[PDB]
Amino acid sequence: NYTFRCLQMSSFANRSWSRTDSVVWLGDLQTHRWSNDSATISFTKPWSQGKLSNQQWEKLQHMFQVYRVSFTRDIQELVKMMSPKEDYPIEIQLSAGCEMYPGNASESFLHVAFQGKYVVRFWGTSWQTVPGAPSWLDLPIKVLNADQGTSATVQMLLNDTCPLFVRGLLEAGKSDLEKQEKPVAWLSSVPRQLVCHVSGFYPKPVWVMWMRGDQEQQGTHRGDFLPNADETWYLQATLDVEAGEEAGLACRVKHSSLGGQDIILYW
Amino acid sequence: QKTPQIQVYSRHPPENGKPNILNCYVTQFHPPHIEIQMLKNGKKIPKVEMSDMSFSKDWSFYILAHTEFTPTETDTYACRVKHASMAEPKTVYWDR
Amino acid sequence: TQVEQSPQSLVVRQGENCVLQCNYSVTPDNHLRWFKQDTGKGLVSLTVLVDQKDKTSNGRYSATLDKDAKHSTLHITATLLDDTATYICVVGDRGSALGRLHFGAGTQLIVIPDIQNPDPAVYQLRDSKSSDKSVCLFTDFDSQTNVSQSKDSDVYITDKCVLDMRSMDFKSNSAVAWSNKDFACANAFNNSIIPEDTFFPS
Amino acid sequence: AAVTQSPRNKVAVTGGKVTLSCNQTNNHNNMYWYRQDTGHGLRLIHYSYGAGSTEKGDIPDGYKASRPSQENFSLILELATPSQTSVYFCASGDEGYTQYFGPGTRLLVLEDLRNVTPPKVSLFEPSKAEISHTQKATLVCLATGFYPDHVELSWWVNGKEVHSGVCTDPQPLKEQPALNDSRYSLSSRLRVSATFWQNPRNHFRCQVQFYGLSENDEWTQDRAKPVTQIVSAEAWGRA
Ligand SMILES: CCCCCCCCCCCCCCCCCCCCCCCCCC(=O)N[C@@H](CO[C@H]1O[C@H](COC(=O)Nc2ccc(Cl)cc2)[C@H](O)[C@H](O)[C@H]1O)[C@H](O)[C@H](O)CCCCCCCCCCCCCC
Ligand SMILES: *[C@@H]1O[C@H](CO[C@@H]2O[C@@H](C)[C@@H](O)[C@@H](O)[C@@H]2O)[C@@H](O[C@@H]2O[C@H](CO)[C@@H](O)[C@H](O)[C@H]2NC(C)=O)[C@H](O)[C@H]1NC(C)=O
Ligand SMILES: *[C@@H]1O[C@H](CO)[C@@H](O)[C@H](O)[C@H]1NC(C)=O
Ligand SMILES: *[C@@H]1O[C@H](CO)[C@@H](O)[C@H](O)[C@H]1NC(C)=O
Repeated sequence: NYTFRCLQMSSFANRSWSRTDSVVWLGDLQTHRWSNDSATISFTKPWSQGKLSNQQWEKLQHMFQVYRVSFTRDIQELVKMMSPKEDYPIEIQLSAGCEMYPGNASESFLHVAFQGKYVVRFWGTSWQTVPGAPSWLDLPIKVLNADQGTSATVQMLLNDTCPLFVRGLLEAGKSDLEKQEKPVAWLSSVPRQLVCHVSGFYPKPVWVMWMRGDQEQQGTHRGDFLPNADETWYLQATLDVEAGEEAGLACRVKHSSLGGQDIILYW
Repeated sequence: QKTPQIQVYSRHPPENGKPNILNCYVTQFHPPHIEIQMLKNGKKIPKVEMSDMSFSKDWSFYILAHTEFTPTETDTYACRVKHASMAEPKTVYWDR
Repeated sequence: TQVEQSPQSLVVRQGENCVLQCNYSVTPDNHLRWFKQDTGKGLVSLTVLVDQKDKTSNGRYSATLDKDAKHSTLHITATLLDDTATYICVVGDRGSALGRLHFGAGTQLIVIPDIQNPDPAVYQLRDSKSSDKSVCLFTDFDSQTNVSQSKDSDVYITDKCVLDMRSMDFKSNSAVAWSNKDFACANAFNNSIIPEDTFFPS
Repeated sequence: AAVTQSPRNKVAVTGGKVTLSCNQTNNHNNMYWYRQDTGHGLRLIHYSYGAGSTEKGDIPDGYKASRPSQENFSLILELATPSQTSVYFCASGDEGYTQYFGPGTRLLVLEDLRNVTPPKVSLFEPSKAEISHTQKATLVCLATGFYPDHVELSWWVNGKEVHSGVCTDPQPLKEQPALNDSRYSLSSRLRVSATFWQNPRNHFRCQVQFYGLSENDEWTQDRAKPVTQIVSAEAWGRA
């Protein structure tokens, strides 16, 4: 069940200076990078272009190049319209893409956040605010909905291009998405808290438990998943024990890559 | 405004004299403008690589810094972060 | 300078057709609009082309737009005298009030009137209040005839001008001569090559 | 959806303050001021998104906008300059793209008003010779001796303006082309059916609206203060 995400972040410091950067994720793997500095979208994977011809890609990027410039001016001209109600710094974030399903089914989203709160979305054929949004957004929404040219484009982007493009992506990138990478684990302790360190595994699903023989220690706390640079994960479980109980404790690690060879690590 | 969470951990298991990679994971902050230094014995480290910024479903920003390092019994490694949310720059130290 | 028009100016005879070009580099190019502007007047909109490849018409005016070529033409069919004006090209970079318009400098069209039945004469006209001061009127000549400004600097001749008695469908050329101070009508236009059969009455 | 401008035509002196105003009745958030100079397209000076807001256009220097209300957008020249001579267009729109343009305003900025002069207006009656030869009657209006060239000649028949069978010179001609700050002349014609001229109950009037000084410009000279005024000339039909 893969989720394709085009994340855009834009900052407007004052009336003049502004910048826009973007990344693109398929599941948890970055496929693209678009720095404000660059005039072109970067592939961060040999199969980033999915299954579009050279001519389809170049046309796609040209649409984006134009959008990025237009988005900048348009925001700046919305501040002008809304003022003195709203003012710089302004931070806009876009989250757009589609989620792919069994068979040939999908769902597309285009979500906008302003100063960190989700406020606007494309839905159906128009822009609309969401529950919780300030009422003043109604004018920007009305101005944006006046532009039929953008509406139909965006409808085409979400309805057809995303699902189509991404399908191409999952074909071309099967060996990376289906990569298996074994974890590695090491024990350690702190004033007493014992720590099982699991690092280098892919994909993300993983099972880690502290155990006295067979009894799974109910006090195990899993930490968050932290990323490594090389597109693998890192996680740790802590068990709180009273000093002198460390004898005969073990860490058991399960992960698809190990192929039923659970990692066993005794204290 | 939101205040950033810093997490320092190493790629491979820490072992003295053995070259490794140190990670600094900075998360859950807004606005996205931010200054991150990795520090050996108080001093800034030269070749320090950064991932592109991104943000989670909850809209808050995250970024990953990393660098080569050889852990020794002697040296201390740290990640210092400056952000508008904080008056004083926050330093989280490495612990094996 | 992102909107360029061609030709800069053109002279055509009444009834003939003509084509005006507009080439641009505006980005993006939501729509293109053609204006007509009479001398003195302001801007009357003729058509607005919106599609990637678009075609429009409005009376004798028709217009194409090729967005890929970033190029547009305005065709006038069977030009009339009222077509004499400046034709302005305007590109709009958004489909909403968030856009800016980008105006070309224009193309000047002049249309030469079709006088069917020339009847060149030079009459004298009297002042309504003071019957001793007067003017000389050269009228009903065709457009092949051109008027020339005076020899004497104390004599004046206006350039030719065409008028339309619309209710009669009748057009006539006319120019006016006069002097404040021994100056007469038959001597007024020696300075111009006037038809050899011009009517000098009285 | 209509939009008006006032004044339509203005003569002004270097240093003076001039205000151009735009009234718009269509309830439009957005208004715009442009200037048209021969050899360039229209250029944006200032714009406005709503009562209270004004915004810099492409060429804002020398100009100050004012949007007191939803209905009015004014362009203020705090210190008029020869270079601010132009035709000025105003426009409005809603959130859609179309802008609705005003009829325009000719501004002239002179360095010095010493030469402003209203014209003499004579009307010249149809030739008996013409009438009998063509079955048509040409009236001639002649406006002369005026400066600057900001005059609008118009023809009236029985208190109503007529456009048919009219032609006015497109350019005023100089009376002393050599000398500088020369006064101008201008002529115009009205052709009618002879029976229409021969009708005693028809009142003919040639009218020149001359654009000069305002009743607020200081005037040092001895001659009457060459104010914006209407000078005309007149005659009845006759058999
Ligand atoms: C959606 C992703 C699925 C695609 C998968 C491919 C992935 C490729 C990887 C690269 C991705 C990295 C970029 C990440 C960016 C995040 C992606 C989301 C952006 C989607 C929206 C694209 C809009 C395209 C239309 C456009 O260019 N419009 C502009 C340009 O508009 C003009 O040109 C347009 C473009 O002309 C075209 O020809 N378009 C076109 C192009 C191709 C085709 Cl086939 C058809 C039409 C049209 O003519 C319009 O009518 C005209 O108005 C116009 O200025 C818009 O107003 C721009 C703003 C739109 C966003 C609004 C967000 C709301 C924020 C809330 C405001 C808060 C207020 C604060 C005060
Ligand atoms: C594109 O699809 C929409 C509806 O699809 C949803 O909205 C998309 C923007 C995206 O979020 C998808 O994943 C969703 O499935 C169509 O909108 C409908 O249009 C009709 C009239 O045309 C309208 O009456 C319905 O209410 C709309 N549906 C909704 C849910 O609002 C739209 O027509 C499609 N357009 C194209 C060009 O394919
Ligand atoms: C805008 O902000 C940037 C960065 O904060 C600053 O360097 C620049 O001077 C500012 N520009 C203006 C016009 O205020
Ligand atoms: C980002 O790129 C745009 C477009 O090239 C540029 O004008 C702008 O200055 C850039 N911003 C920064 C902060 O570099």
